[PDB]
Amino acid sequence: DMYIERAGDITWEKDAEVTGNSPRLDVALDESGDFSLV
Amino acid sequence: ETTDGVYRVMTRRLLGSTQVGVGVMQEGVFHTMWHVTKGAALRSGEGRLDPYWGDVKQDLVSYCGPWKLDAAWDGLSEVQLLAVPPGERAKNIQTLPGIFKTKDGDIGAVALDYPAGTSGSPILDKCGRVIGLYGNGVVIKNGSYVSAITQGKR
Ligand SMILES: N=C(N)N[C@@H]1CCCCNC(=O)[C@H](CCCCN)NC(=O)[C@H](CCCCN)NC(=O)Cc2ccc(cc2)CNC(=O)CCCNC1=O
Repeated sequence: DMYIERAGDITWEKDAEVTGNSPRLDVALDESGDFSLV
Repeated sequence: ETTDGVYRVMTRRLLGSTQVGVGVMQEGVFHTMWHVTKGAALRSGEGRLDPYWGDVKQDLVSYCGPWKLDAAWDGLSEVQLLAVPPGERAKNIQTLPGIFKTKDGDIGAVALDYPAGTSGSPILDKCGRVIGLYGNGVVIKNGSYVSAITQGKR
């Protein structure tokens, strides 16, 4: 049995840490809902 | 509890309590990714949440009503992943999305790598609207992760 418990409000944080790049990737989505690189 | 916000999805079928994912409560509907719950019913305190809509191909599922979240990335601005990792406090992480280019169009993606139980955490725009959920993506060359910004249709 799964259960849920609240973890926070959904709000933008002005002091947020920033990371991650922004790749452009060619992908395909199969009938299983899985992405694969093309 | 039906207050709007982000929620951990927990199970007891394994050792301890285990966070299997995350989801969003908005307008009395709970939103998560399909692979988190596989469509099973959820408990919320003494009340039960039954699935209402889902789609394996989108990897999405909603409980107690139809999918409510309809904001979308603007294609230009940074966003925040509100990551809720297992056993750790919710934390906002800002990033500029990349793009999944597919035969049927393009989809924002975020190059952020968190534990598997972080699946379903919301990605927000600068207005605080949920533009999609984290956790369905691909593993790139170096071995790290890029998640689609997965949004449903309201
Ligand atoms: N792997 C990285 N860097 N982070 C992932 C973060 C995943 C964030 C949450 N999303 C998922 O859990 C979903 C579930 C499936 C959705 C199906 N709709 N998962 C995927 O979206 C890819 C999509 C792949 C589709 C390809 N056709 N699947 C995986 O990563 C599986 C995988 C697990 C573990 C490793 C390597 C790969 C080894 N690393 C480690 O153990 C580090 C710690 C665990 N880290 C990780 O699990």
